[PDB]
Amino acid sequence: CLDLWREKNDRLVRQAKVAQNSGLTLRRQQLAQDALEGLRGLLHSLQGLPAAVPVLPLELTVTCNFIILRASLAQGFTEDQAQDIQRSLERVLETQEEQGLRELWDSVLRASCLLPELLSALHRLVGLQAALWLSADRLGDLALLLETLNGSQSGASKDLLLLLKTWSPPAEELDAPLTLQDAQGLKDVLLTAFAYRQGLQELITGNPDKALSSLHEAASGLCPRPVLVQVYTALGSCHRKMGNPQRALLYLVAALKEGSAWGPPLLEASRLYQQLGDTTAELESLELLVEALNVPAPQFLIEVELLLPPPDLASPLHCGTQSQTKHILASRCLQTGRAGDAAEHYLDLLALLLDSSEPRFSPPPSPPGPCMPEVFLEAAVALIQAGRAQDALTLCEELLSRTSSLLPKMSRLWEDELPYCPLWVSATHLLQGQAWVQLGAQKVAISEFSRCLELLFRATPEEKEQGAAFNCEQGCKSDAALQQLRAAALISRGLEWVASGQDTKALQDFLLSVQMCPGNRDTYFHLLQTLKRLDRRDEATALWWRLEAQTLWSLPLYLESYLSWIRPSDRDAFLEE
Amino acid sequence: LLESSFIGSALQDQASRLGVPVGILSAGMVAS
Amino acid sequence: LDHPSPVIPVDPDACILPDAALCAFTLLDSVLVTLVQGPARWKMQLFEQPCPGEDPRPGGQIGEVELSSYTPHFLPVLCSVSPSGSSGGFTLEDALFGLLFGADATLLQSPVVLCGLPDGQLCCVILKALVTSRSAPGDPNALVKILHHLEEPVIFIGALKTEPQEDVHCDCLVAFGHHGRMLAIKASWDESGKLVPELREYCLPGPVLCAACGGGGRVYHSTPSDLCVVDLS
Ligand SMILES: [Zn+2]
Repeated sequence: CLDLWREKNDRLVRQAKVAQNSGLTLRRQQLAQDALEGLRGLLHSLQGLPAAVPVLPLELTVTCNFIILRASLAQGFTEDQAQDIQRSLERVLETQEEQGLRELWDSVLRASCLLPELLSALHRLVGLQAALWLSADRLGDLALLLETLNGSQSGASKDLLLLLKTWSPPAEELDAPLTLQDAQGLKDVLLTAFAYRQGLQELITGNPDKALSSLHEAASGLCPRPVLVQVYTALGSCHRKMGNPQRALLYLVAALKEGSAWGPPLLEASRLYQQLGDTTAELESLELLVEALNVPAPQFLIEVELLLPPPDLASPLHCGTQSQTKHILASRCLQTGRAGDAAEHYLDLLALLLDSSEPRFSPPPSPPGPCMPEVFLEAAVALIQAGRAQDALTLCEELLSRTSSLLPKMSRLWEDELPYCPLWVSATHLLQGQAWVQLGAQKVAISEFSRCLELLFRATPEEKEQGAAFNCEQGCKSDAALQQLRAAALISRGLEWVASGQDTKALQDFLLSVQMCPGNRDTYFHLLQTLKRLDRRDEATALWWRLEAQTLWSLPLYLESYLSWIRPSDRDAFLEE
Repeated sequence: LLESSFIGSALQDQASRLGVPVGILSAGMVAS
Repeated sequence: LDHPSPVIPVDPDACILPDAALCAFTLLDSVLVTLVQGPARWKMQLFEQPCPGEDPRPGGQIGEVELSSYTPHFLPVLCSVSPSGSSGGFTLEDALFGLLFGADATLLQSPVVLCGLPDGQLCCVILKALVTSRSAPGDPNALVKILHHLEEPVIFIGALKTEPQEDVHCDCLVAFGHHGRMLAIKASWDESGKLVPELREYCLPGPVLCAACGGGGRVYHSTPSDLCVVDLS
């Protein structure tokens, strides 16, 4: 009957291997889950017995072949494979000689040191369970297990690399029942995977010195081209952080050549040329990347990809979609002063997002990145730096067309803090206005500045009494972002008052803005220019001494770029007079 | 150079471009 | 449906994404959404569904999340909810959509997917913000969100024409608990000169066992006793 069970195990391993080597995306996983059911049913048939010693190394071969084909298809381990390991281990214990896997392993390895000839299958089981613990971030007890396997006198070796290398596979896997993967093949995977993981952690935590060791070790041995790519990129990151640019570039070129997916490298290229200040090249690389991300197989085997973590935001391997980047290009294009280029880029962003009913979902910039309306604002602040002001008004029309419902009906205006107005509506009027100043029409400017100042002051944006929907965490609630929208609106309006020649009104809004935000300095410049025109001496000096008494946190972009836009060049020149 | 196997391949790249035997470029760069 | 005893066995020919641990799934236009079983975290996956008349394929998985708040007889449930202008689902009116989902979903005119789960948490995810990759892993905390906790499991979500005075610009949102804490929602725009949400937990009878929606605010439900109705008009 073990003849017949081994005939089945052998059969289903050959079926799974046929499926791995050959086939197409469905018929692959169809045959694979047929084989998974076969190995499930055989496991249940063998677990029906009160285990024999000669039934044990077939049952453990089947347990290993079941966990392999489970985790290769799920593309992820779980705790049911740990319980399966527990079942097999307790089954090894109840033949000859309980609590949990760690001490169960301890006792099982003492039982294997009695030398039953199934150590070929025990070491394979250790490989799979270790893979479980590695994917589950269980690195402390893994050291303890492999420490118990090898000499306990190697106890001081906490580092897994050396310990895993010493951990030998016990056989060349002599004519026993078939396996899908051998313990040495799993050892290679363990090494590269753990080395990679430690390297990434060391990179993120600010030892891109110790990174290089682990990562070169990741290269030397089993390293699939896809990992080769990401490792080198890590290397680019490390050298880039140290200061050493040319070694970094070297690895990056290699990353490019070897890779079919060279998004991640050029982001690194961008951060590199940005670290130096090679702005032109920065933009050129990003420009390529975006076209790059325009463009786009699972083995029934444990590959390394499985065991690597899907990356974080701190990683140098985090590479968004076209949309998330093209926003980066436009941001980086806008903070230099290539308003023209910037404009176009923002329009292309916005074309994608909004036209997109038919194609693939191209998505918004992600919510540690900016909210969908902060982004129509950055689009408009570019369209102003350009001087495309009749585009900068199809923007501020587009926005408040869609978002009518969301707005306050503003009948507190009639009934003359409490009712709620999200910063981006109060802005939208602020840049709807600047548009009219570039079209030169004092009236309808001083309209929109005044309406922006009503939806700052007869409304509060910090009303999370009802978290009523999805909402702007960061950009549109900062007290800094509020006092810096206010100072700005009063500036934009106080200069219209100087242009219509009502310089008392202008003085009042400028005096208010210094009361609002004493760390903008543009406010003090405009106020002091008005005072130096009319009545300098005592007033001006009183504010001089205040500036010298006085002597960026998180203001969003569209707004800093707007502040940057209006501010005059000849500002400190005025403040040392 | 002022920052191993990489650097050898870099000199190979320069040699493939300029049509000089790599030894001369290596020596000249080292001496400079 | 043409498909050239009157019994027909399926061929595994026809199987697509034998994901196998997927419990629940919807459809929007030519997008497909599944909500798949794992360990403690269930996850939303979201696939392309080929618009041309081809071999009926998945395509590549665009998106995945993990419904992190959910840590498990009763399925969970998914609803398709489009905003006005933009389908086997439920088109709301702008007032509401803007009230519930926020300016993002509003602006992008993004269709939104409402998950009722056995805990009785009642969660919505915006589909536009659900595109990810292996470099780009969908963060649930921020991407998926949580309306209203019926303390019992969910049975049926829907949406109604209140005030009727095929594409109805519906006005109201309906949940059902199992034991029958029904939960309906609307816009007020009242008393602060502001849009504010209108919340009711009713308590119908019984065990509620299933529930549909008909012409003009009339919710056709069942208890084990009888087939009963509520009007919200
Ligand atoms: Zn925002």
